[PDB]
Order: sequence, then structure tokens, then C-alpha cells
Amino acid sequence: GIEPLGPVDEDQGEHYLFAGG
Repeated sequence: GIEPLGPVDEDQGEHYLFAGG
């Protein structure tokens, strides 16, 4: 994820917009 806030995105180093499950 590339967003500045949200659940952390290991793959792009920033944050997902949302995550679930």
C-alpha cells in the first residue's frame, strides 16, 4: 500500500486504504 495512513502495507512500504478479515 501507498497511502499515508491505514493498515501497514509491507509490499509498497506505506499503508493500505483498508484491510479486512
